Amino acid sequence: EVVNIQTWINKPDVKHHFPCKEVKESGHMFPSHLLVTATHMYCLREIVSRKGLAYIQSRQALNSVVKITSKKKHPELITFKYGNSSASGIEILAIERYLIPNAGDATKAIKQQIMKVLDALES
Repeated sequence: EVVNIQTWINKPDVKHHFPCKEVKESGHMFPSHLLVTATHMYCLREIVSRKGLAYIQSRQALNSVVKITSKKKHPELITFKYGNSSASGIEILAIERYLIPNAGDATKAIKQQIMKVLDALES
C-alpha cells in the first residue's frame, strides 16, 4: 500500500503530475501529488517520516468529476466534486480540495483529459 512517488510519476500511463497540498476542513494541509492518467486522478499523500514514499489517498474516475470550483480571492485553492450525473442533474458523493501552485495549468490539463474520455471523434 506504500508507494514510491518517483516510480509513480514516471509510470507511462501518467499524463500529468501536479505537486500540491490537500486541504482539510481542519486547517491541515497535506503535501501531496496529483497524478492524472487517461481515465483517473490519483492523489498520493507524502509520508513525512519516510523519504520518497506516499500512500494512495484517493483514486477518482475522470468521468465522475461533476464540478471543479475555485474562488477569485484564492485562485490556487481548487475544489473537485465527484459523483453521479444524469438527465436530472448531478449527485455529489465526494469532495476533495487542493492548494495547487499554478492551479490554472492543472485545471486546464484535467479538464482537457476529462473531455478526451468523452471524445472518440475521428476514429
